[PDB]
Amino acid sequence: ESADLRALAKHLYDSYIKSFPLTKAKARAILTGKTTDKSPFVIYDMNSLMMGEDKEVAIRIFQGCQFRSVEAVQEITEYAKSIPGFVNLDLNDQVTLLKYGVHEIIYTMLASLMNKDGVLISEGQGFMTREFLKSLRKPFGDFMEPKFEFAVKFNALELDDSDLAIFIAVIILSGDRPGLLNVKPIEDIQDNLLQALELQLKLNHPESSQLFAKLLQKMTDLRQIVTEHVQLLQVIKKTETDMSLHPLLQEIYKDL
Amino acid sequence: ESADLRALAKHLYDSYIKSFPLTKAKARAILTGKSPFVIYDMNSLMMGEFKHITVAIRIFQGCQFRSVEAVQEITEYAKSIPGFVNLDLNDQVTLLKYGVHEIIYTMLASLMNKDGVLISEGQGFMTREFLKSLRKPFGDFMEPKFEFAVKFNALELDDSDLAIFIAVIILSGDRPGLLNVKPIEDIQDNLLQALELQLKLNHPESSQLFAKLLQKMTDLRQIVTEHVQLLQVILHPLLQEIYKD
Ligand SMILES: COc1ccc(C(=O)n2c(C)c(Cc3cccc(O[C@@H](C)C(=O)O)c3)c3cc(OC(F)(F)F)ccc32)cc1
Ligand SMILES: COc1ccc(C(=O)n2c(C)c(Cc3cccc(O[C@@H](C)C(=O)O)c3)c3cc(OC(F)(F)F)ccc32)cc1
Repeated sequence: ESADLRALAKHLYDSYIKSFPLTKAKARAILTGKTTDKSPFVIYDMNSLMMGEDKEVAIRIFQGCQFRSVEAVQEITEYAKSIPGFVNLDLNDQVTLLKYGVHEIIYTMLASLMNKDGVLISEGQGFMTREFLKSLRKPFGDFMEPKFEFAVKFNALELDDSDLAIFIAVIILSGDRPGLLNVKPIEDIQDNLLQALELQLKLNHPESSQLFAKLLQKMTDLRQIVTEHVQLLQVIKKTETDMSLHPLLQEIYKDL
Repeated sequence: ESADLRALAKHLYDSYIKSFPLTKAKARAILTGKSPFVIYDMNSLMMGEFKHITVAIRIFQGCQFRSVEAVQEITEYAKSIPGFVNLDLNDQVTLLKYGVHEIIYTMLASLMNKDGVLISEGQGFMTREFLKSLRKPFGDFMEPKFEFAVKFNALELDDSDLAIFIAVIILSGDRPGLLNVKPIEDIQDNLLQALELQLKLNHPESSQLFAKLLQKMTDLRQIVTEHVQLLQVILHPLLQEIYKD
């Protein structure tokens, strides 16, 4: 059995690497220096932002993240297909699982690109500071803060990509998502993912007491970030009527 | 050291039994025949017979009265948890402040089936349908608890399981304003260790029960958040003081 669970962990890590071009390991090598990777150009004010790119600031940056989210949903969707059992589920439920799982996964993986000071951008080529994001115009200045506050706590667990691979899989296969037709097949997959995760954390973090429990508890903070994020999008759509929002992102948010 | 975790487990069950008059075992007995007055509509409610009487408002007032009683039961229980009373007193207050609602909804689940909720120490039964039939926005007060309860109860936890789970909720190191997170997480790790051993022993046939129970903590925080937004509204002055939170 436990040999089977190591095989699952290995499968998931493999697909993760295949699906997500900027891993936590690459992110950390960029963020902390040095030699395997290269140093980011740092955006920290209106000056550096102009010198950095080679209509207005906050909205343009907002469209930037909006476009990254779309790529992220594309990568996540590719990864979900690799989770054993996922593609065999009722198609409606595949859609439901992705619809609800995707943003919880975006914020988990976004934490890999973050430290307390800011976030990696343009595939690790850039680094935008938390302060600069926080200084942005009235509604946009609030978008990233909750993600930074999560990242700081989440990053304290010291998870690596092989851990995150299984964790993200656990998130996607939640049998407690609204409007799931066949809850049981989903729960049977998740049960196995949870077993695999537990063994993986035991093995990878032997000195780390109750890391499994401490990680599942983080799923609480993920839910709150989603709620807050979609509230701000409501504000943006009514205040910026000329603002375009990607169809993929359109039908994900609609009917939380 | 798993004989010490069975000790902790037992200590916590012992205290829970002391602290909460209506146990899950007791409530399930009442709910599945082992007889309460039933409240299903306006006329059986009027006949039904409370300490809070000073329709939708009277029911909501009753729920708040009961919540205030429950806070003190939970406060008494928290004192039993090895290490809790040795915490900084501000942190004890913080842990209780943010944890009681989560525990109220957890424990309310023990008193609910999909059809209604035991009321008044199990002497009564208010139907789920009577509760949603109430005027807006009072008919939306209790439905999200029934949704959670039905899901939660499907875990089939017993009182000795819940005694440890509730302790785990109290000792959460992520409450805002905690001054000394270390001993709290130190205690909770112990309790999580005890909870895991309890569920392995009490439910050997359900593999990731531990995990599934911990995933229910997100459903709980969600519920508590939704509930406090419904409390946004948008009275006797002394009464209004008793029911601040
Ligand atoms: C698959 O999981 C993820 C994949 C990619 C990313 C990612 O690269 N992102 C980055 C660096 C960001 C941060 C960011 C900030 C400012 C501008 C950005 O656009 C450009 C410059 C870029 O990074 O390519 C990007 C990001 C934001 C996102 O929207 C949010 F979830 F926060 F609502 C979504 C993904 C984001 C995060 C999670
Ligand atoms: C220690 O945790 C608990 C202890 C007792 C109870 C409980 O008996 N309650 C019942 C049956 C109820 C359900 C109920 C419905 C209508 C009137 C009620 O008031 C009286 C009749 C009563 O429960 O004694 C009670 C209850 C509701 C509460 O407010 C709420 F959480 F829902 F916001 C709080 C506690 C409630 C719940 C949790």
